[PDB]
Amino acid sequence: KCTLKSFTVEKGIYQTSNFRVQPTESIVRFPNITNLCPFDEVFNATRFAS
Amino acid sequence: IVLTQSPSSLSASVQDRVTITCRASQVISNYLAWFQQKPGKAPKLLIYAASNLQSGVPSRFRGSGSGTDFTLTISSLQPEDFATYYCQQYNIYPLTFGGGTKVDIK
Amino acid sequence: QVQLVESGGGVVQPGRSLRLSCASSGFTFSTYHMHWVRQPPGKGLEWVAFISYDGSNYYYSDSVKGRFTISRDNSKNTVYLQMNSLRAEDTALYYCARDSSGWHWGVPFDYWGQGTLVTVSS
Repeated sequence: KCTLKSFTVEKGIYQTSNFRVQPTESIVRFPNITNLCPFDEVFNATRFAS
Repeated sequence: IVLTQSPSSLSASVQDRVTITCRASQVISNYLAWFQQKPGKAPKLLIYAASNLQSGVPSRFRGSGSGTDFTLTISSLQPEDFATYYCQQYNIYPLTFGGGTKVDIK
Repeated sequence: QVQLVESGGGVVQPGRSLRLSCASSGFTFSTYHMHWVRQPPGKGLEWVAFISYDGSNYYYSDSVKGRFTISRDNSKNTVYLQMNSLRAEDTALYYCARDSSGWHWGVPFDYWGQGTLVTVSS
């Protein structure tokens, strides 16, 4: 009735609006390979620099 | 090198908040540890560096302080958590431990 | 899993030395430091000597000086303390402690040990 802007509607098929499925959740993904920096060999080591 | 714990005996009923204090002759710069030797077993470390809980098995035993004054304020004490509390510096190597505070039952 | 079980607990006459073997399990013995804390009966925890990660650093408590040799064989996995002369006062239950405290990673006296009921008798 609002789409035709009238309180009276004649018989027929009318495109009132659109239907959209809404996203359930959010997934973030990045590469598995660690590519670990060697902070391990600087932060802890048997000896340190003077 | 000298640590003294003031409250030698405290008796607290369940839910009482008990505060225990040990102070050092020289500044220890946030390097103090508090332990809870239950009678008949070896001690377990309850706080390290004065402000950090350790393995996390203790959950309500908040403690705080820097330099000379460090105090361990137990919150909602349960009857099981009754056992002598001892304190020691952990970084100056001639390490020492205080006399101890016993949270006994009333 | 993590444990620091101890052995060598027995009565010893004064002036007689018994090696105390503090075995280790479930730990990388080399990185962790080990030190000895003794509780005399009806008293409080006291401290004795320390061995570093390399086994190259030894520091001793003032109360007993040069009276004990603390040695860490990583392959054996056992820190050994032997006291050349045992005073009647030292009738304590010796306790073994694991301290990771200089590596940007650890905190002091983390596990502790069941303990050995050393005894001095006459």
